[PDB]
Amino acid sequence: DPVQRYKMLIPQLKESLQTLMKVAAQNLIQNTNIDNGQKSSDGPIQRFDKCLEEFYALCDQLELCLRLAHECLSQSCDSAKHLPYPQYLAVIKAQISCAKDIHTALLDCANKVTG
Amino acid sequence: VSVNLEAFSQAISAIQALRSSVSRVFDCLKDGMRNKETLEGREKAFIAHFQDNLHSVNRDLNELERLSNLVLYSQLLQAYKWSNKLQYHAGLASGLLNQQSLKRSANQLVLPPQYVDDVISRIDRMFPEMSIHLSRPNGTSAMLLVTLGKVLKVIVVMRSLFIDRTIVKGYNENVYTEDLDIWSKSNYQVFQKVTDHATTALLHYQLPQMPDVVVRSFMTWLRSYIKLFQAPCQRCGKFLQDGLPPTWRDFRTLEAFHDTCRQ
Amino acid sequence: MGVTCVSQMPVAEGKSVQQTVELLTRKLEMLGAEKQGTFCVDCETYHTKLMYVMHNSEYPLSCFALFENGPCLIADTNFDVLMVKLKGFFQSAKASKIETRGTRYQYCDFLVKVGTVTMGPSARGISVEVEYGPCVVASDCWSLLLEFLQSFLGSHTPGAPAVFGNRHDAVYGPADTMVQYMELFNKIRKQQQ
Amino acid sequence: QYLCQPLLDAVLANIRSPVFNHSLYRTFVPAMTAIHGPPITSIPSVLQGEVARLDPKFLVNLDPSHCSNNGTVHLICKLDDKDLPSVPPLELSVPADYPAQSPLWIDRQWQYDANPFLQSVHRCMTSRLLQLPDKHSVTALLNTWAQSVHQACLSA
Amino acid sequence: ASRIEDPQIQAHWSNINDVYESSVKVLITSQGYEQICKSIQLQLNIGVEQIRVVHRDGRVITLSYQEQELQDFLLSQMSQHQVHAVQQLAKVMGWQVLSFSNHVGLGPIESIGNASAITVASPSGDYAISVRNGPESGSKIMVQFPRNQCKDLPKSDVLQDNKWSHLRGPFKEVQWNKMEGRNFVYKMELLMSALSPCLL
Amino acid sequence: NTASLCRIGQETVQDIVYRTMEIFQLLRNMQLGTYQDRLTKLQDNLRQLSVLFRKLRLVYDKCNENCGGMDPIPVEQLIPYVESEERREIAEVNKKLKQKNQQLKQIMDQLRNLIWDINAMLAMRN
Amino acid sequence: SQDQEEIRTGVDQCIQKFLDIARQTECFFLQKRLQLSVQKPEQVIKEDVSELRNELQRKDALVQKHLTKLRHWQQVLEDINVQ
Amino acid sequence: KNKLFIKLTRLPQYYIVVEMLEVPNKPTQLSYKYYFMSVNPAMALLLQQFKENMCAFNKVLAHFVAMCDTNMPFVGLRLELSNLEIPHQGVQVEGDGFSHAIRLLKIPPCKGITEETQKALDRSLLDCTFRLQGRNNRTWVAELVFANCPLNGTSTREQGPSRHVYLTYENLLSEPVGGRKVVEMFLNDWNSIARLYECVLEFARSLPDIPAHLNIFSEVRVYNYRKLILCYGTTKGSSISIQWNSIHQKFHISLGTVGPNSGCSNCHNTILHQLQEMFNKTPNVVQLLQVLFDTQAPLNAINKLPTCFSILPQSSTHIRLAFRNMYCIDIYCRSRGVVAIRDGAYSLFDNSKLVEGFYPAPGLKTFLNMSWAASIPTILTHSALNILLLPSPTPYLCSPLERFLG
Amino acid sequence: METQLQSIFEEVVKTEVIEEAFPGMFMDTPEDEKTKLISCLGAFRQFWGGLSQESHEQCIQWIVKFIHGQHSPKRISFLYDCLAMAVETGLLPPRLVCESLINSDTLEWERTQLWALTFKLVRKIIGGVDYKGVRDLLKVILEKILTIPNTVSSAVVQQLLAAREVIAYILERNACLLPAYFAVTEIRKLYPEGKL
Ligand SMILES: [Zn+2]
Repeated sequence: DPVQRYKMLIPQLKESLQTLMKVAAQNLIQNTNIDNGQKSSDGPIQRFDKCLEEFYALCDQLELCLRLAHECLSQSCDSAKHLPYPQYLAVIKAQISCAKDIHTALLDCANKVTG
Repeated sequence: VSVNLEAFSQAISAIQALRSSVSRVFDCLKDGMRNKETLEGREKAFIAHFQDNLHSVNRDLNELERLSNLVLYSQLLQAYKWSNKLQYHAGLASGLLNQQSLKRSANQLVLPPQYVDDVISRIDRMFPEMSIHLSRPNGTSAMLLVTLGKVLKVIVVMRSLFIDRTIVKGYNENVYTEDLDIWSKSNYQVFQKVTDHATTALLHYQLPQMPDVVVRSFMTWLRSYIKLFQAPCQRCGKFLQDGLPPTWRDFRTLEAFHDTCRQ
Repeated sequence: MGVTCVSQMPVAEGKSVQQTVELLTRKLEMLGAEKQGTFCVDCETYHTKLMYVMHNSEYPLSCFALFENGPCLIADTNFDVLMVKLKGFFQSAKASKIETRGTRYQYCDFLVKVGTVTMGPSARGISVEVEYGPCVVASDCWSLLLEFLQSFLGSHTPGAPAVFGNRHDAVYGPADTMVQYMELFNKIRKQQQ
Repeated sequence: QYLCQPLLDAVLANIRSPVFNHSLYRTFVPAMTAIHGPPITSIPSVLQGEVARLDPKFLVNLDPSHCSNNGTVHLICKLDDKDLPSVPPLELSVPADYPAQSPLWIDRQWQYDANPFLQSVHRCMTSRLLQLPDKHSVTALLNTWAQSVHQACLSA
Repeated sequence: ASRIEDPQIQAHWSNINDVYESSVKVLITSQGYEQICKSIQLQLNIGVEQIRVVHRDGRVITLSYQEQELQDFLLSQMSQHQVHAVQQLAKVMGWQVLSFSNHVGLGPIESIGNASAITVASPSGDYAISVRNGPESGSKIMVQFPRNQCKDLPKSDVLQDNKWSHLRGPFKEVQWNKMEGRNFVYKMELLMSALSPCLL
Repeated sequence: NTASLCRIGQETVQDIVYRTMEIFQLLRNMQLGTYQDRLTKLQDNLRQLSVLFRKLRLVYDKCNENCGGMDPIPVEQLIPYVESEERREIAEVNKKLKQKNQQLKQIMDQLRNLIWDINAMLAMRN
Repeated sequence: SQDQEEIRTGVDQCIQKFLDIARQTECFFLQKRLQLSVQKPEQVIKEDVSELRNELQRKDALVQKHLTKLRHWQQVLEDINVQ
Repeated sequence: KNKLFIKLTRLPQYYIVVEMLEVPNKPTQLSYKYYFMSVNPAMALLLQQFKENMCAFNKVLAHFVAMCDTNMPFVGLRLELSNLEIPHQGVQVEGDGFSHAIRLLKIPPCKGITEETQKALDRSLLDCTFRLQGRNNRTWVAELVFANCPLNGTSTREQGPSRHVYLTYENLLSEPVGGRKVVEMFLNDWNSIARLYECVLEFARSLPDIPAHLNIFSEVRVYNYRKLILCYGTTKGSSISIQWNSIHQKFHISLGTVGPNSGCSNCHNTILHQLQEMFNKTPNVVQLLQVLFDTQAPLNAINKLPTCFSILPQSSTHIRLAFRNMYCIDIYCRSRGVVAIRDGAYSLFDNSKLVEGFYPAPGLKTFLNMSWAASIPTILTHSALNILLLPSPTPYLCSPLERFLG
Repeated sequence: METQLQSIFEEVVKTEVIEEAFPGMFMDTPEDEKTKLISCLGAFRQFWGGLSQESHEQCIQWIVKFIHGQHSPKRISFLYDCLAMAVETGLLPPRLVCESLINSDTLEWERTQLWALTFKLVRKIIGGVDYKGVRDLLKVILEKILTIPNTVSSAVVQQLLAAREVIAYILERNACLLPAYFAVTEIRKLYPEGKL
């Protein structure tokens, strides 16, 4: 699903870049002509601003999908790294808490000795 | 798997690069040409910068397409993150601080044989290619026969949990297998040079207090002599200088060098 | 047992059989190589299938009997005496004996031997063997033998031998050197011209 | 090339238009500033260094006797060491643009003559200048002068 | 060990020997700085007719039964350990090494052993030290005082600015005799502390 | 007196960095009985480290407040360039230690000879 | 307090600063030692006296331990060798 | 025919030839002649006699061998310096007798650097002494000594106007000691030093006129001529580092936390890429200090959210937050301590929903925390942002904002 | 043939590479100026006596472009001493040397040491030219002096003034290198009436 979505958006991102480049070229040519001798048709034109925001929207959607997948994969690998299941989670949280007590003790002592 | 994690992390940067590169193309165009002191120079500078910006957008888009192919409860995650952080931080700190030690003097052995046996067994557990045979023919001083593939047969002479003498021999050669041939030569010049380099490594790997990491590093450096007669010299490129294979491996850098070609 | 390679080097041009060895051996001496004695390899044949018995001088007491693809027996010299005693019972063949006699040159742990398979009374050809006593492992010590050969042999350097055959951690054997010698000998006997 | 080309074509059309920026500016100002938001929140030095980094044997100074403070620098330096102080001036004319036109020593044979040691030092130092590589430096001339004096001390 | 006392000497004979072989472990440290001054160590192999030396830098030397050869070799090794001591001390006191040559070729042609060479700079810029020890002529140390500090250097009119008056200049020599401490390393750190920033 | 207090201050500042290095190594080896031992070791290290701070501070105060009469000469004016009963006690102690060192050298020579003779015999017996 | 590059550069900076200031305090101590040795050549002599006496005491203790071990092994060997 | 060929292993292709000759008057003595040979089927190139001023050491032989081994590596470096049009003095004996050094006079000025900065650099480079050290004699060190340092640091670097930087180069085992890569890397480091001197000169010129908040907010700490470590924060805890990577030809900033009061990170690691690009487009450090001072306060609040909430880093001062995937919100930081929040998924143009969609219904919650009218922004104080984002118990310790979206 | 002269003159003034490492330890005084000049003059005499008349001048153009291609002024003055003794001994006709020296386009006034040494050598060797050659040399020297600006640097003025002594030597009436009417005819052809 996260890999699948990344695949789905990539063709769209290429399409959005193509339109944004083409629309920019049409707008610049019309603006130069208006200034220049050439008088160009009013036409549909299509606004450059709308395309540039669309490209940014697709970029955010892709980054959000990848960031979630990376966070989910990192959490899974860490979970694997660390008889009944309730006692299992109990001893894990107990180890986690005793490490935190050691942390707090070292911190408070090293901060009370000086500074 | 870890390879998937890296591909996702690389991809996240590639999306950020594509967005930044597209913004750069438009942002630079808005500023437009600059005076540049010359007509030719100003035209060239604008074209060169625009083309570099346009190419960067293409390169960044291509990477994203290629990267697609490759790929009470919160406190627990907080503890996991802090454990990883402390591990990395303390590792880096210990490395940086033991690399540069300000200790200048000491003034301001007896060891259990079973402890040495346990250390040797732990070292033999790793490095599956190497096989170490413990034996005590003469006193508590241990003598280790270390077989490295069909390549080497090293004779380490422990006096304690300490390395004192090493004489490597060939695989086809006879260590006499019995009362151990401590005093002999390999009859081949290459293995004699390897004995010299092993004594040099012993004199190099000398930790003051801890007697285990020294043996660990010695065994790791010996294990590098498994690509002998196979990996050429990293200075001259050939296999043979005066009919010798490269018999030297840099400490801190397990590479290959003829001893005439130094470190 | 140290990895070895044997190849035949053609005399070329109008260089006489002996003239070429004289030159090749001087080229080996020009490697800083020092002579370490003399080597004689004398082989006899039997038309039984086909039997081969060869004995390198490097090995003082062994006599090797090789049965083509079949196993090689490394036996003591009394083996030749048993062979002679059987002789009336045994087949004999007709003057197929082949010998290569040449100087041995040592270059820092590599022994190079260049010799002229003199057939019977008339020399024809040349056999080069480079052996590495330190290299117990074989089939991947090929890079070494190849580099050393390109150093002195240059052209006509062999692209390995099949005695290495299938990639394996199997140690090189005195039997393997003898099989190389047997293929080389079959080629001199039949190269003709 | 791919996917960008018309933009490239467009700007390659419209260079050398004087109004050019206006047009770019107009069509690219609002969207960007809407999306990203508001905008942003005497003597050359090489000779001086060469002098500062000499060996304390030499005591180089300027030359106000002939050309002074003009550009190329004439120098009478010295020889002060355990060696010999024969003819300390060795007038050296370092031309402008120092990393070229290697400086030339203005010869003065009037003082180096009427004395065997001085004739020998002159001969050997001249030969040493002949063997010196092209584009030599001032330190090179000073060192070859010193070593030529030393050769005259030992060879004689 | 009895005659030469300045740097150090040590020997740890092996436990098991043979009838045609033996081995020692020679170390040349300093009197006070044992930790940092651990750059030169030897492992002699006393054969039936030859003594084989394996240095820590990967150098194997076959000596003779002639005592003079071994004595000269050990003297040269002590001379080299003397400069290695200064190097390891500069590494610890944070002094920046400017140059280090194990076998220098500039100077007087020396005895049995080739001379050594080191030059370090003070952490706070201006000051710097240089050391040249050899088997025959050794302990030639000279400090590099900064300019505008000696007040005896002849000034020049070409120097018209005060920025050039900060470079390390007159190269004054120091007498290693009539000094404090009891070891080359003791005297070297006392000299380093003397050329340190006065935090008293 | 003061010259020895200065050496004490030197050894304290040379040892505090080693103590911090040992503390770093202990925090590194602490991966998640043995936890109690690691904790009490870290606490003892911290206490001894604070004691070392106090010692170096007090010796600093001592050497700073001492400032004996003989210090008018600033640094760099002391390095020598080119251009009673205490000595008798020193000589007596030197002669004593020389005699003791000669005796200890004789003892070491005898021990080395003994070890070499035992090793040679036990090697040739085989 | 209450990825890899951050901790990397942080430990670099703090460790290098700690090393520099430690080497500076060592330099200050060495300067004080040099001054006290050059201008008060009597406390250093007392230090040498104390060090030599401590060395002599350590040597005496070592030789005593060696003599005890030697007497033990002498008795052990005298016990054996018998028939 | 009685000669010895002593090859130099460190510097190859150089061979000393020591020939022995019989002396006529003494039938029990020998004479030695030393020649310097060189090789390119070995082909000799040039040959030159060199024979001018216990008995088995032959002192002059070892002396000549050591002299050759020490001097010959400098010849290749001199040739390489001459081949790249770098004016350099010849190999000179240093003042401490024994040595060799190649003191450069002028460097090739630069590429891509303004003329006035080139002048400021060329008038500050006092010496560029190169020296050789290291085992096997293949390490080079160049000591550059600059004068008139623009700005000092908190460390003990406020001494006399002479800053000494040591640049070390160790070529590979092959590619002999005298080669092109050493001087190439040296020129690359010089170019990076110049491109950094640009920014340090700009900052030194802008130091007298400061908006008077960044002066107390930020402080310079070290200046090693290849790195700029500025430190900012209320307690001077956070640190930013400026450096020019010649491999990528772009400025590389590295952020860290050095100070005994801070969070778990520099708190700016979520905007590192946009800050990289920002400094790459316009190399000005005062703008960096300003944007950091403006964006630190909202970042301290937006970093403590539970990680549900996802932080999408958009362009600078435009950090995006998204509860789950359905909801979104835009953070527009501005000067004078104000943040404008938006509806998120809403579009700044024709009223259509984005790919995420799911228009956030309430909207007016942001108004009380002071139809489609969530799309227009709503400014705050950074203190109302602290209240809106720091987890308070409920009027489990959740935020106000996540209670709203929940 | 120009390859032959190339090998000759390049082998004259080669520089030693391996010197300045182990300085002055090589057992050999490099040929001082006199022996080097005699050897150079001998080798060039071999090539010159071998050479044909029609080929007499293109080699001289190569010699002067090789001298003007140099950079060290000691090298230039050594080869100019070689050319001076090659003219003085009678080997070279003393008109081709002067013409190819001045008409060489590398001789510009910015090469001030080359300017000074060149016009010093022409002052040495101009006394043997016949008078028509002295007239053409006068014309080309005046046209060379005419390219200097109105203002030049204050250090280069004395080395620039070396052409003035050649001009003063030609227009000197007691030396009588040429009839003075020819001199004023060339001058008034170059500075007509009304021109300073
Ligand atoms: Zn090699």
